[PDB]
Amino acid sequence: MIQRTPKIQVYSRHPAENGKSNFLNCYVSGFHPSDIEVDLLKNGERIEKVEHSDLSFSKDWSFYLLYYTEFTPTEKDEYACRVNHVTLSQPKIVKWDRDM
Amino acid sequence: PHSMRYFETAVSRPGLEEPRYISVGYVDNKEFVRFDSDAENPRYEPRAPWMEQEGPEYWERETQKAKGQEQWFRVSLRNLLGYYNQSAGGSHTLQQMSGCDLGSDWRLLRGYLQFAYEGRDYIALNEDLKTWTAADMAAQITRRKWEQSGAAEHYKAYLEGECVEWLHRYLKNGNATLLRTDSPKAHVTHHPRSKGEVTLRCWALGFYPADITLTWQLNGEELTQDMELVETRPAGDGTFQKWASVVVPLGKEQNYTCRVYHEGLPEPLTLRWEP
Amino acid sequence: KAVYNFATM
Repeated sequence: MIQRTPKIQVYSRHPAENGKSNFLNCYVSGFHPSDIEVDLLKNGERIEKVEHSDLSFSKDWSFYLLYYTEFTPTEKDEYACRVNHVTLSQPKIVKWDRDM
Repeated sequence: PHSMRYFETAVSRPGLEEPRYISVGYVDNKEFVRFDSDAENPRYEPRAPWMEQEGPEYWERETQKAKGQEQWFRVSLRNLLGYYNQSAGGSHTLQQMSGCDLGSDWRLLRGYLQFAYEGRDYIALNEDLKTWTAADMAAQITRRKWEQSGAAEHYKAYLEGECVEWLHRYLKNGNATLLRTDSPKAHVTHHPRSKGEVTLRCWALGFYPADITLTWQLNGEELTQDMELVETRPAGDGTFQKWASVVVPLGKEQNYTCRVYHEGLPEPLTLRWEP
Repeated sequence: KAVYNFATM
């Protein structure tokens, strides 16, 4: 078959402002097939209240999804998105960066 | 230029010999309906507010087609397994794209009807809408049967008729602003990168639809080398974000300008970095 | 309105 690896971005819905509640996003897309496992992390532990968009596919047939959760940025708290697919051997943890 | 599309997916499960079947209909790239078999109670549903007014007789009709397709995908999914010689014991994916593009004269530009299996193009109806293009030694089998059975004529009908006509209804009753465009709100953050250097990052936010262009300039000369960027991303409220960045020597940031291009902008934006 | 497929594969 022709499988494809998730592209992954991790980001806030608005500009991080330390101490204002916001939403943490991890957008995964360009993958195939559709089974995927996505978590958001605070300091390397899973966050439980994570929701996502319904499944979709782009014109090139590949799939995209958004996962998200409410959070509050602080200067030193560390956030990340972990991801598993049949294209990956190890889960891909991408860290969240304010400036990006 | 307007357009309609129904994006269908079915994924075959091991054991529980119903595949999950999902269908989503777009009008001018906007999700307006959906059917998801895995849902507790399956039914095409409205997915933008302007669809609610279609009576009940529309949703039943629509919903029966779905259960129809579910089956065709159930069976086609088997058929394929035989062609490729794969295991009843592993998950397989088949998708379909169909619909019409209209031009701003509301004339029919093109109709599409193609399929993918396992993420690879399998068979597509050509622009003539009487013939097929087939990749695999296997998808030629599907081709012959289709040529023999007169498959094309059927799809041509849908394409040049219902898909045109209904896309108009959805586009007059969808007068109720499918017009929505939220313009970008842009700004330039500043991020010291190395000794003697900084990154300027132009952000476009709270925009819809998702097409947008970003560029950076140095005294009129667009930048192409040294432009980093990202793929456009959903903010999660229905709108999109993107940014683009360049690296720039300390103290010269004010004579680099960022331009943002989006429909629903009155003019193209121009901005530079400033606290 | 969605298409409904004809012959299977």
